[PDB]
Amino acid sequence: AQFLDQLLPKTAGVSSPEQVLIEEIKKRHLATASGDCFEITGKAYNIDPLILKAIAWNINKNGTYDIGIMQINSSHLDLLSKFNISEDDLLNDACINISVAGYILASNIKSRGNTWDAVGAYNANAVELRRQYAMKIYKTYTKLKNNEQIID
Repeated sequence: AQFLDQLLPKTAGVSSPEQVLIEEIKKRHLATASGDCFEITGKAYNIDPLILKAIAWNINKNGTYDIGIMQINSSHLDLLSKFNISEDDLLNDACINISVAGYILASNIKSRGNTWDAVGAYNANAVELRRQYAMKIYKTYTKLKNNEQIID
């Protein structure tokens, strides 16, 4: 179909993003207390870890801003406070940041389908900016996948 309607590679999502986030944050608080995050998150939310990496390796127009390694949009902070995830946690713990990004993408997949449109929505006028963003991620993704196939 159109790009935004084609399927994300090796990515199914989960039926309940919220339930997974709760479990993931628990596991990461314990691991910090017990004294690769892209892989852990990709497996927990059934997202290809290279899509997460592609997002990592790439103030907004509407006045929101981006936070930490996965550039979590500030519009999520209010929802995240209900999970006891603060802005400071997103800034000082890359693994929590990535688990949250997984949650957001997974929500997008539940909402839009497991298509490039779900990745476009991660950033977000709207339709075209989603497309440009998804295309950026798609390009980095293919490079990361290509490289990975060679060295495996």
